[PDB]
Amino acid sequence: MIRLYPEQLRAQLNEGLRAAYLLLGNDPLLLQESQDAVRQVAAAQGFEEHHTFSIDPNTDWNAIFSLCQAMSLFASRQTLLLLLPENGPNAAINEQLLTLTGLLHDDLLLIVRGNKLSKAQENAAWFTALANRSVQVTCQTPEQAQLPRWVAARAKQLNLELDDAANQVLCYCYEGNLLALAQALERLSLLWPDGKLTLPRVEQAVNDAAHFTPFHWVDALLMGKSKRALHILQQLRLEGSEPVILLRTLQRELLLLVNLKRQSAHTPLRALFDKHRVWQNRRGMMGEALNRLSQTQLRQAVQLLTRTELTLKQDYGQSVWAELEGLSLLLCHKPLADVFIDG
Amino acid sequence: MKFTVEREHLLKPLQQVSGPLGGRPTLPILGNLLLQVADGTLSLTGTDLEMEMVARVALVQPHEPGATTVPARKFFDICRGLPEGAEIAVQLEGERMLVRSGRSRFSLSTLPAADFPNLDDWQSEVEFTLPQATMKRLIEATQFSMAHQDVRYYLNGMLFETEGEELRTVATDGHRLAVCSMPIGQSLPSHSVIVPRKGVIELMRMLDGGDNPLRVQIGSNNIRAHVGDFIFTSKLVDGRFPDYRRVLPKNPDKHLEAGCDLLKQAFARAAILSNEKFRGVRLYVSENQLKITANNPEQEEAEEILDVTYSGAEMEIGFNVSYVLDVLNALKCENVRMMLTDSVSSVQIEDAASQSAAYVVMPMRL
Amino acid sequence: MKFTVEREHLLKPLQQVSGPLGGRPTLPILGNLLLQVADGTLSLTGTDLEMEMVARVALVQPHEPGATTVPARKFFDICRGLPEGAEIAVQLEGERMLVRSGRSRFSLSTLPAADFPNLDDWQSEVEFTLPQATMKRLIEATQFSMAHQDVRYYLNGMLFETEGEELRTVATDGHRLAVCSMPIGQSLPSHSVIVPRKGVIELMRMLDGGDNPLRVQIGSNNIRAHVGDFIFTSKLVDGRFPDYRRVLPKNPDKHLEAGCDLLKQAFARAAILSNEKFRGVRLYVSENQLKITANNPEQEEAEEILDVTYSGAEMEIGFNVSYVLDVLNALKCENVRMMLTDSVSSVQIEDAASQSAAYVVMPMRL
Amino acid sequence: SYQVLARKWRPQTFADVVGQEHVLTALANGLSLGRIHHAYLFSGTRGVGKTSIARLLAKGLNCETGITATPCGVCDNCREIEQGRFVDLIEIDAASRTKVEDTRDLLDNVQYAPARGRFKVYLIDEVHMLSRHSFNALLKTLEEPPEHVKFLLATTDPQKLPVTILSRCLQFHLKALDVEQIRHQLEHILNEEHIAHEPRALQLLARAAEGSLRDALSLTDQAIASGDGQVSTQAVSAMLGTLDDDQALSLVEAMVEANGERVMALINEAAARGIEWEALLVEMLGLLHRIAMVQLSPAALGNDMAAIELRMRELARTIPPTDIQLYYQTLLIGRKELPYAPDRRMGVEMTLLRALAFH
Amino acid sequence: MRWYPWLRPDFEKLVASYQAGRGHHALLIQALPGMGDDALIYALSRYLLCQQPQGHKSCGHCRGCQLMQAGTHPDYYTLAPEKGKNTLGVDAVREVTEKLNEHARLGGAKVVWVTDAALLTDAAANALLKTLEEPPAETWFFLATREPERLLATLRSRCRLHYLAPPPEQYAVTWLSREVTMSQDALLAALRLSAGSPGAALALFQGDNWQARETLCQALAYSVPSGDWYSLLAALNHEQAPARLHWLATLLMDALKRHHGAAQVTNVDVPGLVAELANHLSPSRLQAILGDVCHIREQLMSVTGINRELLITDLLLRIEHYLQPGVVLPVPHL
Repeated sequence: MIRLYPEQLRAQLNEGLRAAYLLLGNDPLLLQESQDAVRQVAAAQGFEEHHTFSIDPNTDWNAIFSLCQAMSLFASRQTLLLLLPENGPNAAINEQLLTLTGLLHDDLLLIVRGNKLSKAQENAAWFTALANRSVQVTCQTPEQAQLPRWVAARAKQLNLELDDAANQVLCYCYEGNLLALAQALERLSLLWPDGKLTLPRVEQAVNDAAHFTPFHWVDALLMGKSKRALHILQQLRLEGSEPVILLRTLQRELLLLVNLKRQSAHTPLRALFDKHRVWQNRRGMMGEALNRLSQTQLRQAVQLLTRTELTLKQDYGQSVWAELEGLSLLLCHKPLADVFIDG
Repeated sequence: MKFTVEREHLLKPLQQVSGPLGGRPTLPILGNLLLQVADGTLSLTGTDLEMEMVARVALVQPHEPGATTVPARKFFDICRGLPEGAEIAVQLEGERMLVRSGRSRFSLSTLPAADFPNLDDWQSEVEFTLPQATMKRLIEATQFSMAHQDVRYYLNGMLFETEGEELRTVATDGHRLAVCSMPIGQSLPSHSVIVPRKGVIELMRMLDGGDNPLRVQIGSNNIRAHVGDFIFTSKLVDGRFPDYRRVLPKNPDKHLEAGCDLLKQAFARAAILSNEKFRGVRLYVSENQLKITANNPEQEEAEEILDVTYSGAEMEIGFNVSYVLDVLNALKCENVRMMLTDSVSSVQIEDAASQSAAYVVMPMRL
Repeated sequence: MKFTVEREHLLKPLQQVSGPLGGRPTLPILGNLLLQVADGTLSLTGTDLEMEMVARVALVQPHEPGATTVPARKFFDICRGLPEGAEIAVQLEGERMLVRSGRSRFSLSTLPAADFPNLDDWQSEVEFTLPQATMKRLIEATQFSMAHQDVRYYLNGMLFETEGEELRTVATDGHRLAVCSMPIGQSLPSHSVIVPRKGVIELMRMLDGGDNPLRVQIGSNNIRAHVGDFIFTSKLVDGRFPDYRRVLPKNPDKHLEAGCDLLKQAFARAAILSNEKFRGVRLYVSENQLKITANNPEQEEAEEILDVTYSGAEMEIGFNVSYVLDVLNALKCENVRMMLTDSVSSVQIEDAASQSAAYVVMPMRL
Repeated sequence: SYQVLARKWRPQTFADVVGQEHVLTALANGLSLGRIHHAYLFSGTRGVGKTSIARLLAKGLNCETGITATPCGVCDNCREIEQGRFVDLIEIDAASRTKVEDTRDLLDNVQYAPARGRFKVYLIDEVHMLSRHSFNALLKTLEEPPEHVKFLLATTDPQKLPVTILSRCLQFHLKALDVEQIRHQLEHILNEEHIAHEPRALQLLARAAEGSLRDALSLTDQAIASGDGQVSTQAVSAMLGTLDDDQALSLVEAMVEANGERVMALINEAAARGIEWEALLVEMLGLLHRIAMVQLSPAALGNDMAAIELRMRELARTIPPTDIQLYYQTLLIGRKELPYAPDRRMGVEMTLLRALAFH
Repeated sequence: MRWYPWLRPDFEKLVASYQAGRGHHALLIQALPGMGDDALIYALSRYLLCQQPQGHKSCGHCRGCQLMQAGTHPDYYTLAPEKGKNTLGVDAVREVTEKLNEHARLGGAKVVWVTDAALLTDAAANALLKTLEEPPAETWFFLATREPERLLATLRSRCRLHYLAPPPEQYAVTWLSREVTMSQDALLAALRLSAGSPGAALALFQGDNWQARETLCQALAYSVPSGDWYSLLAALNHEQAPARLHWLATLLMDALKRHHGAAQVTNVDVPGLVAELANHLSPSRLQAILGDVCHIREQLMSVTGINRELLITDLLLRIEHYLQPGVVLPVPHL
């Protein structure tokens, strides 16, 4: 099935009545955007009878009219938003999905927003007979990389200048968060009279409806900035953050650091920062930390990380907040080395 | 507050007024009947705020003006449960209402009324006195499509259209519509008003008989009735929802008159082990015959053959059979004339004495 | 298979027997009744895995080896929907038991008679017959004192034991028992015949004056009851039926000859502003009169003054009026003398007029 | 199906139940006097006599000889008590029930006063199960219930049972039952039973009954079931997986020998028969304890490792106190940690390994 | 599982016993339900419900048997766990139980057998105490566990235990071997690794578990010298991690055995590897390590939200930490 990118949704929308315009993707900004465009043009297209009706994981189904000549008290085509289960339509669903494919879907102009389906669903007969009439709109988000581009086009959504200096700083700090970034650009535009972004201006007031990712801290740590990383966490507190997340993300990078530290101490930095991942900008911070972080001193650190993780997670000890202070310096070993009793 | 009534006198109001207040609807006080000895009267009032039913009872029998309010049930049942005629000496005696039977005393809980809201009397834009029967003629043979509830707005009350001398009702749910109109000859500035369903009911409850010529005053706001001591006011959604004009068979051509009931029976038999999914019975209807393929997904079919005075092309037209008995029967009509379309459109079930009375259902195939 | 039946003939059998049908967590073919028109009778089994109502139809209508079990109702529905008298012929063919009676025909499904799980019915010893007349009282009077969720015995059950030539039964809730006594019967052995809750109902049904008199082979095993065109047979739950002589008040003896009715009325009234939970009316029967003082905790109070020829000082006992009325009413007897032991203790109530229906409930609180 | 003895061994009088005199007496005593609480709390192990003291009491309240220290055998009420049906008495397993719901209903019926009983007596057992709400709901009537109504609480544990509840019961804590108290009672019992008892087995069971007379009794039924008649040692030693062998010390030694293999290969086969590890463990531990004790006093022990006393001695003295403590310690922790191992067999190996690593 | 031959003699006694009402109606079969207990159980019900007819038969004939075969025997129950759960809830229980207070409902005794009583719930169990203890008429109850350990004590107070170990290893291997090809060492290594239970032994050779066993085995032999354990993350990182965690343990343990001089291993599916462990690692740390393998195996199962991986990794590094000097080397305790 045709994959469409939301920005190109008009291609299939417009050209013809796509049955199931399946905005599977996940950037909510993208999903939202792919939804309303079908609808808008759908509602305009005599499907004003527009209802939303999820499809539970539950068998669900209700309005399965898809032609029956029942109406003439209120004739028209209607349109039916399906919000999908987690992974998509399951059995019953799939079934009654495969039924619709079978019929004019008359009055049931399919708009299936959701996420990526599961494979078997996509091989499941319903998701087989939609094809060629439906539209899959990949509503998936930019890499760090494509993110500025997008961001930059997106500026002009707001038409304001934005500043690409700022874009980046948005692309990093809102690396991957289109929606909030979109709203980000909104709050501040309002806030001023001018509402013209540019980097200086976006410093003075920063959208308190858009996050300052773990990265700031952890990256600060990459560097070895064992104080910097710490400060970002003072903030990550006042901010209320769930510790899980921090751990999660930290875990993500550090395990990446281990493995890359195994292979890196003999492989040029940062290439691997993107041969894997490690943002562009981090790549430097990251090529460093492999050199800084010698895999051994690195071992005890993991043992404390794990420790805290468990403290949380099995134990629900909420002192993981203090355990980290150790670790910062246990791991970094300071920007230098300075590895000490675990905690 | 104090009155004495007879159980029975009281009894009409004992229902009318009490009935939709039992539920203690809305506010408690609302769910209480207002007892009002005010004067020689004893009005009962059970407001809900959704309709309202007042019953009046004239009372010369001992009473002291005052008022009270008691739950709709507490009181009603005692009075009812009383033997008949019973001189139900009711007394607000402070805060217990001493309900005195004759050797069985009861003490209800009573607040003196001092609140208990009451609805818009408004000069009703169109007012008229129904000959009643029309009211049921219509009422009955048009409330089969009225939804109860209906996100299609206000189908949950009826579409009281006033148009000229005719009063038309429409109910629809979207697949089936009924119009019955009749004439009143009361030159009713047209409008359409959706009167609460609950209303319709109470109305129908106070449709009353004895050709109680039901005085109506539709406003748009309020609508008020007068059937005996039972004055019922509703607020109104005004509005309208579609009428049959459009629903209308694209083939009027096909006809099908047949006896409502032979037919009904046929339907009734037809609807057996018929479609569980949509009550889809695809009638292949000869010019004389009517043959209903009613399958059901349990691989059981029912087949009924029976004459019709059928005309126009015999074609399989599906229907929600369910619909069709509803009206057949509600429709006071012998032969029901169908005027079928082929099944794209509805078929015109009409009353014979459709005083404009179109009863239309769309096809529903199995 | 091509067995004809007499529609009508079958018409009542169909109902008697479908009433005891399924009602188990597993109830597939329990929903289908089997028929074989032996040619003579037919089977018209409605099993429950607990009781059965086999009807037959006397009919001579042909049959060919068509052992089938078709949905009880579908089949039924058809028979009635078809003219009666109508010689309801069927083709059993490919588990598709069609029915044709005129221009109506249907294709039902069939579940084979082969997996039909049935029940005990065996020639059950003893033979002893009670007229449905009293048998009725007997059943009425006792059947309501069922109580259910038994992990301990049969409350909802009921035992059958001829104590003497009498028969005495009992069902109880543990909070009221009902023992009616049917002088008639035989001395002929009683057997663990503890019929359920359900059965007793259909039986009760199989009496009314109507049917034949009710005749029983009281077997421990099963019993074999004879009423209507049925044959109603339980496997019986076999286990004791709790005591029933002790439960009689301690010296039920003050005779509270009242009229069961009046009382039943008064009682009905009193409960209202009686305790609203348990319906535990408290009584202070004024001698020769009566008096009752009820209060619903929740304010209110009800009071009556009635008469009971009651000597011996105020009975001052309250019991669950909820139980009581039930027996008044299952008490067809209208002079009911109560034999109480005046004091918050059990009161036996019996018909004053016979002793059949003797009934005991217990006081409420202490 | 087929009958048990445990129940059938339940009291009629205080004797049938071994121990808890504090309670027996506490009971005999309560009963006789007006020291009848409508709140009792029998807290003892499952049919240690949490349920037994209840039975005696019951018969005694609904002794139709009033309230009586002993329940005056027969009384109708008394003898039916331990038989089905008995209106006064209504008994309850709050086990199956957990719901509060179950708890609500219960409170309602106390009203209906028997048409012939003399204390509507209520017996709840296994109350722990019930939910919190179920618990708290009881406080109301533990305080002032309607008359006749009682609240014989028997609990295994009054622990899943609030302070306020205990606060509001006579808690006759039934303490536990000595192996011997048990052995004896059993010894007495089994012998009454036709089938030749079996001392070995009696003991095998006595210790094995786990301080609860009920099980004790249970065991037995069961031993017969699978010994298809007759209590015999072997069927019970085996039935019990019990090693009447000195393998405990054998291995201890082979650990000490630094002997790896012998220690280990032996366990593995034991595991094919799945042989009980614990039994084996407790023993080793004990020896060690004693030996050290034998060091302390090769007499001031109240040791029962006499058959090997000399062995004990021998050990005790030759091995410094210290090390004895230490052996004892190692394996104690390993036992602790034995189960943790995903073959059971595995956990014990570890224990010993660590010992064997200690030497 | 299936009925195996080694379920029969158990049955007979029990039915015998049952028939003699010496055999208590209760029953507990230690043996894995994986080593056959279920069929054994049900074989019993087969008879038991049909009232126990014939001396001892599984019952092929019988209305009880066949209606129980149809299952429509009401007497009959299978009384599995509850499916809104997956454990055998109280409610499930409450029902079948109370249906037995209505006697037999189509004759023959009832048999109400728990599939794997190992699987019961507590409200269920608590519920069942009184019913397993107290005998309702014609009830022969039949319970199944992996091991007896699958049940609570108070229950077992009343369980008429009919032990049932695993059948012997040899047979358990021959039995195991029939059905999985790969050397008896893998059968056994696995079987042994199964605490010798077949039923348990069998599962190993399925999947890529025993191939992954091997897999794992390989990476590790690299890991061990190299002090890169980290290589092993995956070999063991699995839905059967604990199992793979298990594969591994039995070798570590084999290396400590070599550390107590002991030829004996439980994974006779390679002794080289075993040697090297002991070899590159002091037992202290072998021993320390062995602890933890399970411990993770536990944790992978216990810690809510636990990164399977995270945990599989930490461990490798840390091992790797130990191989390393100075890095203090535990021994397990306190």
